[PDB]
Amino acid sequence: KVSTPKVHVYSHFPGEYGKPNTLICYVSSFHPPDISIELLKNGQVMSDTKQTDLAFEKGWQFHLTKSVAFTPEKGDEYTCSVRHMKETKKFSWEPNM
Repeated sequence: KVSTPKVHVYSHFPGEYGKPNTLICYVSSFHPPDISIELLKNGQVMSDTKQTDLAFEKGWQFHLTKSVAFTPEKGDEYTCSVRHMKETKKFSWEPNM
């Protein structure tokens, strides 16, 4: 009956400090299909994020993507927050710059 989300946080391009990029949180393979996602910078919810309409594939797979334009700088922390089944989990963007 229930499946926990598989979550990935990543940039579109290789991160380089001071360079404009896109931050992406991809969420997949969860049951039930009620979910919520936020992108966070330095612990505040980011504005101007974009979310895809929930996608359903092959009679079993749900997926959702949340994205935002960003520019990484030293000491900043970026996280994706995912709530499913009453639990919120946080996933950090961990590049090696």
